[PDB]
Amino acid sequence: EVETFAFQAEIAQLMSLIINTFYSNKEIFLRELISNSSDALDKIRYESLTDPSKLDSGKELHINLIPNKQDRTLTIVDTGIGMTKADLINNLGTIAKSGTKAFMEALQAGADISMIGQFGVGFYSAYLVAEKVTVITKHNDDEQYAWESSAGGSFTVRTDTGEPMGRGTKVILHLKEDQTEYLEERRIKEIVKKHSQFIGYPITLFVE
Ligand SMILES: Cc1c2c(n3c1CCN(Cc1ccco1)c1cc(C(N)=O)c(Cl)cc1-3)CC(C)(C)CC2=O
Repeated sequence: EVETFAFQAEIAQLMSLIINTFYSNKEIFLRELISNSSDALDKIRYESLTDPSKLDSGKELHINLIPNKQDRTLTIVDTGIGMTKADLINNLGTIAKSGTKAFMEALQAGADISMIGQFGVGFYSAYLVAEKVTVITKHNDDEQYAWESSAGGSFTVRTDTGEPMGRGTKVILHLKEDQTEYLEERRIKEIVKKHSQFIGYPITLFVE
């Protein structure tokens, strides 16, 4: 069963702004994805200190960057804490609503799109380069879910039947036709070196 949900007006407004505003410094999407992955890894690492059984779903704490030219997709995989069904549908929406208002107020005041991360809505920068974003996630206390949106005011949530992840999050970016540069090995390496060189987890860039 595939469940369809409407984004709250502010999120839909944020998504429309990211997709249609003229902004050339699109590369910042990768640092935002890597930062969310890093925070998710920090959370599971901290929780494992008081409860070691939280690592039974996987001991390895890492980030994988997987480009695919045939499918025109860039996948960001982490072995972080993951997200529950409540996180995907309710919990993060509330946070993102206030985050959007403050960000859109800051943009009106002269701030730029690269500052999106400071408002906790950095995830939505994925729409600078992607026409569709798929989020496969597995949290210890819940099942494996697939969140998906091509914007247009709606998102879907379904129980994932694909390859079991153990624990973590997979962000599949179905890239826009003119954004294929983010599939090039030399381009990804350059972005990682410039914006994410001090991330405290191994970042493995897969080759084709
Ligand atoms: C905000 C936001 C949002 C999403 N993420 C965030 C930022 C915080 N966070 C997790 C969190 C904090 C508290 C509870 O859960 C995320 C972690 C990851 C990750 N790599 O583990 C990823 Cl891909 C996206 C998100 C994803 C969404 C599809 C649910 C939409 C959204 O609105």
